[PDB]
Amino acid sequence: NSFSGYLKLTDNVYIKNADIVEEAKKVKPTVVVNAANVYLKHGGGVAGALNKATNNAMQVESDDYIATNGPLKVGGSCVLSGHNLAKHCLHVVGPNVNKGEDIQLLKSAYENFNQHEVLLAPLLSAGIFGADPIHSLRVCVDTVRTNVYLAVFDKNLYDKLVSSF
Ligand SMILES: Nc1ncnc2c1ncn2[C@@H]1O[C@H](COP(=O)(O)OP(=O)(O)OC[C@H]2O[C@@H](O)[C@H](O)[C@@H]2O)[C@@H](O)[C@H]1O
Repeated sequence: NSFSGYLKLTDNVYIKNADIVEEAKKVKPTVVVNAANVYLKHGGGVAGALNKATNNAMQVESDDYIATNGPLKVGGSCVLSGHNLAKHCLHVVGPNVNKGEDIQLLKSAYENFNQHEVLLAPLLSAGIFGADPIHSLRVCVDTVRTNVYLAVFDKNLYDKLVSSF
């Protein structure tokens, strides 16, 4: 967990303008967080970038998990292998606001972070799921008490997050 280049937002929340995949390769963290859907079908955001960097090992593992356990609940999580990127991957499902799911479930989603002392993580629901990224950062800051290192790839979004925080 050797995190460098992060801006301190609060006592336990840090942020960097970086690709979460490149951070995982540099830091080799204990836990990397995936912004997942309930079926762990890894799509066009963080999930697909993580999966591609595991040369699809993550998706094969995820498919087997889902065949046994069924879908996650919105706001829920599961711990699977981090493969070559981390010791563990915490797959967390934020609400899909674009499909009408309750934004209030973003609190429950971030509560999953508290089971791990330190995490490399993205802003949940703030991309393909359509939540306000500024709001997602606020919920993270208010909800997570363990040490979270947030990686935000889009510099325009990063600058707006830091400015309004
Ligand atoms: N490689 C990346 N590194 C860092 N941040 C990233 C990266 N790619 C996207 N982001 C940012 O991470 C945040 C989360 O975006 P998404 O990954 O799209 O996550 P979410 O909004 O929760 O959507 C989940 C959905 O997207 C699919 O990838 C996934 O399978 C699920 O269906 C957003 O702020 C987005 O700009």
